Amino acid sequence: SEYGEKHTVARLIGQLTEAVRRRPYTVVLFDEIEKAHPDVFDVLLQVLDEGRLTDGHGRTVDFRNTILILTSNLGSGGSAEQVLAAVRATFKPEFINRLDDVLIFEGLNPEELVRIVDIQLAQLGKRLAQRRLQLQVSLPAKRWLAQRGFDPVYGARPLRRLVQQAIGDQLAKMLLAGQVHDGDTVPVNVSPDADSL
Amino acid sequence: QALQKYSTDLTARAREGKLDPVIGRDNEIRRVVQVLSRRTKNNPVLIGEPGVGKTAIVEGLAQRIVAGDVPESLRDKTIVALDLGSMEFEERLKAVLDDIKNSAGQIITFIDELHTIVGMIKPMLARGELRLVGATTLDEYRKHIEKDAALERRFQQVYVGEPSVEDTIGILRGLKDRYEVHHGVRITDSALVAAATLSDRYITARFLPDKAIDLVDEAASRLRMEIDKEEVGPDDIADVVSAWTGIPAGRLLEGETAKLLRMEDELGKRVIGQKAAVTAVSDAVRRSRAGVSDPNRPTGAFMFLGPTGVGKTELAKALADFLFDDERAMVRIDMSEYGEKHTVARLIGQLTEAVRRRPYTVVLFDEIEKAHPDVFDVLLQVLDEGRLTDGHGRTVDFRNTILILTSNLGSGGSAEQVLAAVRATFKPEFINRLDDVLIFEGLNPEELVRIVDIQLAQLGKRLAQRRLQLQVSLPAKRWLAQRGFDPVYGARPLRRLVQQAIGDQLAKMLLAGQVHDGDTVPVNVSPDADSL
Repeated sequence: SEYGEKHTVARLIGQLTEAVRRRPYTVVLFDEIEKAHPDVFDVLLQVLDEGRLTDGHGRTVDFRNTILILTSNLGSGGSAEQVLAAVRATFKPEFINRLDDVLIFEGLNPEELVRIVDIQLAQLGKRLAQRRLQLQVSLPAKRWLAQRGFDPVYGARPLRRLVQQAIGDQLAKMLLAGQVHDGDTVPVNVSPDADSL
Repeated sequence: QALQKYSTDLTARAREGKLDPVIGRDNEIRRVVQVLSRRTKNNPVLIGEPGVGKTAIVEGLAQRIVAGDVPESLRDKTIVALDLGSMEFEERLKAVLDDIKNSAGQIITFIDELHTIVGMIKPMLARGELRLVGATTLDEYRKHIEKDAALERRFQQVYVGEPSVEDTIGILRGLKDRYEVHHGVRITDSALVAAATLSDRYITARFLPDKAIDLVDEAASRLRMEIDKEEVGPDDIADVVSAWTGIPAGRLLEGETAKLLRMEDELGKRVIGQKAAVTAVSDAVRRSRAGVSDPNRPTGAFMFLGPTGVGKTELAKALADFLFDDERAMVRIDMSEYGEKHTVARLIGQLTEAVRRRPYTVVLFDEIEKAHPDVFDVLLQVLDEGRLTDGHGRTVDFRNTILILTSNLGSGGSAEQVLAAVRATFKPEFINRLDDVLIFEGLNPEELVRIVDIQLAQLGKRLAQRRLQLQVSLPAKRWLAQRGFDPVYGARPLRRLVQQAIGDQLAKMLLAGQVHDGDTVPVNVSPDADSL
């Protein structure tokens, strides 16, 4: 996301090189490849389908058994081919050919959005392992958190702010003023609008 | 964290009550909350003529957020007002945008006066991440932003009207205490009504509430100068609105039943005779100030015609004299130029954007005969509805102006020779929409002496620089009447007779000696001409 100009090739040709030659098995990310100027793709072109590149010292580091992974956000809501034909704009066809199966993620279903709340509350339970502070969440609140998970433009990310606005605020106030100590159980209960304690 | 260094924080100032209370306008607040909470392209723009309150809406939104009357997914999202003056440059801007996007939409940015933003934010706007609220004037918008049509597709124009007195009286009662402390003077609430009432019919160039605060401020300053009467009052407000705009000269607070009681006789000091066509013009003003008028019609739309040289243009500049205290604040268009079918476009506009500023001016239409019968079609919904349109899509209301139409058709018809000639050019769907068609008569030599008195008083007031009084005897004063003759050309050849008799020999005797300042120059009847 930082390689907007044509001369940040040199920081990886290197930061990319001398992190593989030590242990040649690590998986490699590439986050938000849209913002790179189309010169970084030229460096990436012999990474694919050959596996080797060079540097100043003259060694050909072999990418023959790592799992490359590319992320993007192009289109972001194309019907069936609106998102696919937008890829053909920026990427030259000598780069789309060298890839494997281009995968499309879908959105999220409110049927498959309940269980994310289970994962998030299990995560917050494992965060409070220092205090041994178990917390009790009832099923009406556990489905109350799903219905504010809404508006499928922003994904499941506003749910992870919803949990910290509902539970975490009043818990963080009731944690450092008394009446909550180690080993206690803090149940949550559905007040007619918000979540009580 | 980088937004700490290149921004203010309106929410932090709102949380200690340091904002003036915003009263009114539920519709615009609900509209801003509606637009700001959609999925993509969620960034409104406030647009209106200046002074009507556009910063006040955003401060009211901040008050309503800190109070908490908003819906669920707008609660506790601070409004961080950005800058572009205080803000290597592209690195700094990318740091600001990265710091905004790093949050979870918890920040509402606020670029005030965003017409400077033209001189890399373009992909961020359309995706829907950074919420942006702005405020432009209506006429810097079409110069700086509408030139750059890739940007302006990503906004939502929220129009804001303007005017109103009833809330401004409350605003002025609220802010009364602050100026009494800085200038150590008391301010009386009797004057505080007048400083907003009287600042609407006179000062029609700026917009509202800020214009009605400068009067209180400058009146307090003048009173401090005089205290170098212990409080301000309704007189010094009038003193300020006289000394600025020179409005005091014309009229000087002339308005009340006592004026409108004497209007058939006050107007006679500049128009002589024509008595049956002043008792009708003097009636569409009295019935419109009593409250009997039809609330969807112009207050008077009447057409007077007749022969030439009668006083039909002098009348329509004399009833624009005590309403406005001047004689140049009227919409004087001349339809003697619209011979062809495509000069409609210069007024549809030159007619339009001279009313929408101050919607009270009297409108002339000189010599409507020469217009091709297509301009009458434009004029047809002016009458009996009061509104027309233009390119921008606004319906300007002519509901309380006094339309005036002049003509010269026939010019000497007996009783129906002049009236049936109107029926030739005008279609009957246009004669019906008018008020009482007035006919002027000619002039009588009995009522022609006093015009010479008016003309010589005018020439006396012209020589006020030289303090040069001139003495006119009664035999010469009736000698000028008898050359006023041949009732085809009206009283216009008399105003050449005066400049051929007096003005020639006076202009010769003025620049060669023997006439100086303060002297008296009498005229005396030589057996043919006028002597000195």
